[PDB]
Amino acid sequence: SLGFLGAAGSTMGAASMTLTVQARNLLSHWGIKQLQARVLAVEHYLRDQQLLGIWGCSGKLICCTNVPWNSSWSNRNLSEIWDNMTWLQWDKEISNYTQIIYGLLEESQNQQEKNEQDLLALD
Amino acid sequence: SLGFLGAAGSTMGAASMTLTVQARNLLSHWGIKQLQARVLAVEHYLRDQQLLGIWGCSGKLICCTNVPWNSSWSNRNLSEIWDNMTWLQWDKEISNYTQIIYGLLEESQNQQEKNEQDLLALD
Amino acid sequence: SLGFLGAAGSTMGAASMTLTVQARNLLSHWGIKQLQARVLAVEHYLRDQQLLGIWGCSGKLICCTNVPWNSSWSNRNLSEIWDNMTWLQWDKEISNYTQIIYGLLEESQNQQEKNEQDLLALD
Amino acid sequence: EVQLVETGGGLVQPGGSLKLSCRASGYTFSSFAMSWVRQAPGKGLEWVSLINDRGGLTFYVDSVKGRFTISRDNSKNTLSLQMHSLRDGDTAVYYCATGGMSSALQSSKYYFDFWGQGALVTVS
Amino acid sequence: EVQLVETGGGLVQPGGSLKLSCRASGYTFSSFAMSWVRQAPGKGLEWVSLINDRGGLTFYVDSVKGRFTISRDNSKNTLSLQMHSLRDGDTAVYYCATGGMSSALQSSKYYFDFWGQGALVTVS
Amino acid sequence: EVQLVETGGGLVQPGGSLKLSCRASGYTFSSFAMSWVRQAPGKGLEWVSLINDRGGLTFYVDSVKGRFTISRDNSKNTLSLQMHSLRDGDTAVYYCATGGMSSALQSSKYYFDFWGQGALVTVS
Amino acid sequence: ALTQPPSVSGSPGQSVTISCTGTSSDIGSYNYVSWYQQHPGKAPKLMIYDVTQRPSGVSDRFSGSKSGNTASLTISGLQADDEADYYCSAYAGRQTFYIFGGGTRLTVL
Amino acid sequence: ALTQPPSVSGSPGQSVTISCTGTSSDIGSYNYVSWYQQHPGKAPKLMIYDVTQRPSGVSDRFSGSKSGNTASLTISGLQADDEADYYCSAYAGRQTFYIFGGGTRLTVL
Amino acid sequence: ALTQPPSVSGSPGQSVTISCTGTSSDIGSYNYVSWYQQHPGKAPKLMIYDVTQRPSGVSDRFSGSKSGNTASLTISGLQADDEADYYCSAYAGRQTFYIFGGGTRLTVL
Ligand SMILES: *[C@@H]1O[C@H](CO)[C@@H](O[C@@H]2O[C@H](CO)[C@@H](O)[C@H](O)[C@H]2NC(C)=O)[C@H](O)[C@H]1NC(C)=O
Ligand SMILES: *[C@@H]1O[C@H](CO)[C@@H](O)[C@H](O)[C@H]1NC(C)=O
Ligand SMILES: *[C@@H]1O[C@H](CO)[C@@H](O)[C@H](O)[C@H]1NC(C)=O
Ligand SMILES: *[C@@H]1O[C@H](CO)[C@@H](O)[C@H](O)[C@H]1NC(C)=O
Ligand SMILES: *[C@@H]1O[C@H](CO)[C@@H](O)[C@H](O)[C@H]1NC(C)=O
Ligand SMILES: *[C@@H]1O[C@H](CO)[C@@H](O)[C@H](O)[C@H]1NC(C)=O
Ligand SMILES: *[C@@H]1O[C@H](CO)[C@@H](O)[C@H](O)[C@H]1NC(C)=O
Ligand SMILES: *[C@@H]1O[C@H](CO)[C@@H](O)[C@H](O)[C@H]1NC(C)=O
Ligand SMILES: *[C@@H]1O[C@H](CO)[C@@H](O)[C@H](O)[C@H]1NC(C)=O
Ligand SMILES: *[C@@H]1O[C@H](CO)[C@@H](O)[C@H](O)[C@H]1NC(C)=O
Repeated sequence: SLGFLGAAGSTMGAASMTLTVQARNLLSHWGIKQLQARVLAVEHYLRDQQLLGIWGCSGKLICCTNVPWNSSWSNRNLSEIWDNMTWLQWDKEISNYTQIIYGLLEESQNQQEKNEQDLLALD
Repeated sequence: SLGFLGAAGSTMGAASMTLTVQARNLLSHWGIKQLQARVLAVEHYLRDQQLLGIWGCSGKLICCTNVPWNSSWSNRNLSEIWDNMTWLQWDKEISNYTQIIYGLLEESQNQQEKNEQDLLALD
Repeated sequence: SLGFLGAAGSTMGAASMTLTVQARNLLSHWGIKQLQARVLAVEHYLRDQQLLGIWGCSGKLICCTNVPWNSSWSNRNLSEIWDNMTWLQWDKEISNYTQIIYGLLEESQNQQEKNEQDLLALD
Repeated sequence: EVQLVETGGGLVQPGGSLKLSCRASGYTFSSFAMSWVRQAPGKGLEWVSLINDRGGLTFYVDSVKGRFTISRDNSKNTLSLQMHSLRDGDTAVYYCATGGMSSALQSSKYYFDFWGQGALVTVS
Repeated sequence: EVQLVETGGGLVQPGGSLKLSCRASGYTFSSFAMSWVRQAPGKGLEWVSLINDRGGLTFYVDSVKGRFTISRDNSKNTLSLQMHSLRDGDTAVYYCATGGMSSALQSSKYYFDFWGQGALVTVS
Repeated sequence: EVQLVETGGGLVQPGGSLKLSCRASGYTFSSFAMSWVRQAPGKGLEWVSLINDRGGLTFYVDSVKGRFTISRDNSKNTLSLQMHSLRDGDTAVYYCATGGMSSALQSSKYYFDFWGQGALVTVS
Repeated sequence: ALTQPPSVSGSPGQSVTISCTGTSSDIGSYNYVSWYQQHPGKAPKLMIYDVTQRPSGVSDRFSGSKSGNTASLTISGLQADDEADYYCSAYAGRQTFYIFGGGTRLTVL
Repeated sequence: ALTQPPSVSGSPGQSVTISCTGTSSDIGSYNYVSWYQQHPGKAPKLMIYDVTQRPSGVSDRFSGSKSGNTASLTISGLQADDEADYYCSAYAGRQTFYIFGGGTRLTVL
Repeated sequence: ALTQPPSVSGSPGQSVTISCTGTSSDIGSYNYVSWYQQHPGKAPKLMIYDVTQRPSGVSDRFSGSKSGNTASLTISGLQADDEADYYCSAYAGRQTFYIFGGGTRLTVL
């Protein structure tokens, strides 16, 4: 509606409603440069989709997980984060903890997937 | 059973039993031409998989949504679509309306994701 | 914690807990050789992901199915398979039956999707 | 003309088991869902079980959910109901009918349009 | 100042239906969840229905799940409740209230923030 | 030799809480599921709770589902049960037992292999 | 779980009605009420389906309707041979599929 | 379906406590217990939320706590304007969203 | 939830049968019925698992079977040391994990 990055300056609670607009624009000798550009775009897309798969978020744009939020990563209240801040500011604020969060998300799915298997193994 | 496009002339119902036959054959200067052919095939595959993901149909070959069928797109009953008709004729009929349906599928999934997020946020 | 393929010599049970350790390592004129190698890496990844999709296992690393083990592919009990065998030995042991198993998995999903569709067609 | 013939059993002792069969002709068998409906000698009709056209899905009334199994063999045009642990409350005429469900790509039914003659099952 | 004004009717016969509505101002309508709470003339408060802010999710108390529909118009600022098959046991003052649910990205509530004065609905 | 020794408490007043702790030895603790089973002084055995080998999954009888918490510490090789809101009907000998579940890659059990000495828990 | 009158009657040529009452979860919510005609000693056959529709092979004397949670079958032009036990069949949902009422004995005077 | 006593009372300036007892699935599970003050002839007003919190616009006299399955409202010194029917409202999960108690008629002597 | 006789007896050296009757959702559907021997003053010992399979350490005198919804344990060669309370443990699915109803006092004459 607003455009490819039209919500980039909007608050997180507004920009989160345009996730399909950005998602649909991630896929689409001089031949070498053009092919490298296309292969790189594909590789980045697949890295993100694989990472979502590892976390159990495949096929979703808004994925709820079982990892608790640590107040040391960000001590802002939920209203302050979603009503008075943009995603660029948040991305900067949480940059130093992103890999920590990603590790926990992987661990969470690893435990959950085993737990699902055990629930399914009950007769 | 019938081959890659063996069901192409069969009715829409009969051809719905061969979706894996067609799906498994979508992935598989001379170097530049071969690379462009492979990259283009990959991009088409990924665009279709991304589009299914946006609709909430990731990982499925048959996916049922919450978008009602509008009689202005086609007013033929089920006995005229799933029998006595092939998928090629249907595609010829559902041409001018394909983008409308895709837009509705995207909006429906966006609402589904927001509703799931709110339901999962209830303690 | 053992790194990529670190569990290769461990038992199947222990190794099943390190799937994410190596899953991340499947995606990550002289330009053509490197570019073709990158495209092949993508094609192999996508063929495996498509195959998981056909089986209804998209987005999961440990996917349980409805296909029974027929005791002719391998007649070892779970104790020997999971506690006294590695994945390389298992892969060799049932290599000759993997195409049979994959075919059954495809057929199982084809029936399941129709059943889900029929269940979803009830009011 | 569509015909359904319930070539099944008769008298069983309490606690025993009895199987009913239903042969059908006059239509494509593997195209309609089928069900069993029972009528106690002095009562009205009661639905007992429903099976899809492909046979993969079965539904039962709670009173028989753990005792009756409904199955089909589409190569012989045969429907059958295997009843275990029959009790005096199960005495009834059991009618075979071609309906009660449709496989999503067909028009809705929920009709039970064609009926057989009915097998009489009694419990001593 | 938040103002919630019920404009619904007050008299219906048994077996009939009555639609209630609540107009609101003083706050952004689309930012809050809303509910209907009822009080029998001689009893305490009873929760009847809850709708989220968007309007896509509705919840009801078991006693009305098959009879009442809660909906809201976020273009204009109107909360509506359509009550079908009303019984004598449903005579009560029905209060319009703001709160009861937060949409995942908002702080938790699970309480009612604002109340209207309520419509009195008599059955018979 | 496999041993399970309960080190829990005795008499607690109604409405209070008591924690039980079972020390396990003679086997790899993390390889087996654990459970608590109780026997009233004059009755037979009653299953109370079951915990998986990793501790991620717990199951309870409905009569204690909202009152008892079962947990494990696989580094100390101990099993704990925290019983809240104790009732007079909970007076029993509580036995620590190994078995009751298999973690999908193990052969099936659905039986209890080892039993502890048993702690006597009473409610005034 | 449906309630039906034990019997109805009328003279040849007169119209008669048979009603069924259910709840909001069956007759009300689902427009899948069907009616059956069971002659004594014979298996029932379908007379009305989808509340108002009739199958091919029967006359137009039989018609139905629904209002609220009440289903109704009207038989106009009653014939001497229209003596039978009539039943409703309502679709109740995914947990409970079909509910039948008691039979209504239609006797032609 | 919460139980609280009727007719709690005291003199102006004295402290009173109004409490309600629920079960392990509601007050003892979720710490989302609110209290409402309903003067006869008026709609209920919110006084306490989230067990211990109060909205802006009311005095500091009204406060509360939770222990076990029992919630408790304290009013500090009574004033004539406190003569109202007080109610508990507890969150009780996804199937039963809210459970209310009966009213406590607070009498200021 | 299982029915088991309160006591059995028999001559020393002879066989005795102890049986539990359940329902289709427990003894019938699942072949996971086990038997326990509890001597007074001691914790129960496992005697039979998976209906017929004895654990190591138990002699061949204890053997079970099942038919329909009834499971039984036959104890041959009765010894003076076999006086104990015997119990069944049936698996009844993921909603109801174990049913320990019963308790048969075995008296060896
Ligand atoms: C950019 O910021 C402006 C404000 O500077 C936003 O416009 C309005 O901001 C006020 C702030 O109180 C809101 O109440 C209005 O609703 C906003 N207008 C609209 C039309 O929504 C503006 O929306 C912001 N732009 C983006 C893209 O988010
Ligand atoms: C948050 O991070 C700190 C880092 O010191 C850690 O100690 C704490 O346990 C973490 N809490 C959660 C809930 O992850
Ligand atoms: C969030 O934090 C800010 C910090 O200034 C504060 O003003 C605001 O009231 C807080 N909001 C909530 C809902 O706690
Ligand atoms: C991240 O770490 C660097 C270390 O130099 C620090 O300067 C920066 O402020 C940190 N960022 C955040 C968002 O905490
Ligand atoms: C082609 O049509 C005939 C009927 O004319 C049918 O029997 C046959 O199965 C159809 N072929 C395919 C591939 O569907
Ligand atoms: C169907 O399409 C027509 C196109 O003109 C539109 O006017 C109509 O509103 C649509 N109906 C629905 C139910 O979406
Ligand atoms: C579908 O439409 C065609 C139009 O000719 C009609 O003949 C056919 O009977 C209709 N089918 C159904 C099931 O209504
Ligand atoms: C689509 O639009 C074109 C406009 O020229 C028209 O000719 C064509 O018939 C339309 N297609 C359908 C399926 O209605
Ligand atoms: C290799 O074998 C030894 C045998 O004792 C075992 O302890 C060790 O864990 C194995 N290594 C791996 C990587 O599994
Ligand atoms: C598995 O089979 C082997 C023989 O191949 C046997 O020695 C072992 O005890 C069996 N284990 C189980 C748990 O049945």
